[PDB]
Amino acid sequence: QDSTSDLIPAPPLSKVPLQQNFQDNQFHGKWYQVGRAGNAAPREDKDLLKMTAQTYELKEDKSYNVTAVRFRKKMCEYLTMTFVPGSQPGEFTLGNIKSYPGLTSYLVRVVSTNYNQHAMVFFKKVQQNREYFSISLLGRTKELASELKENFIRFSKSLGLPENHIVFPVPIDQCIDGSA
Ligand SMILES: [Y+3]
Repeated sequence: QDSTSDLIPAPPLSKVPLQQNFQDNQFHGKWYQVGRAGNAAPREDKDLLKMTAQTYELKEDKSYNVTAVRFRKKMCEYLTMTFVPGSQPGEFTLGNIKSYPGLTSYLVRVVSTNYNQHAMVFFKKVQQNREYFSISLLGRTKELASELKENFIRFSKSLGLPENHIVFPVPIDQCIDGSA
């Protein structure tokens, strides 16, 4: 007993650049997820199209405590995960993976960034032995130059993803900034 799935395969990592000479101190702080792409099934619930935000807090041990917030079903929802430096600067694994049920593999790779406007970051993970990947386009503001968005689309297609697996969330006020 169980289940079936059909997923676009994760690309070979030779298709996924790594930011040269990654600077963890320059990367820390608040980012908006201005574009999202991945092999997971796109979801209908229109409320999910709202932009979310993340905070990368660099710790003394060089790990980040990463907090995301989204405005969902009238609530601010918060999720904090720990990113441990991986094999190469700009890569990370997941701290305390035993406490994520059904999650057996997790990898983060920063593809490119100029640290004070934008970033693209690649994620790959195995959740109930299905392989997912995603890419995020991060902005220091909630809006990004069109060319950055066009670059993000082309890079996502190059990894085998079609347009319908690529989205630009709608900016919002609730939760991701907070209060006047
Ligand atoms: Y996410």
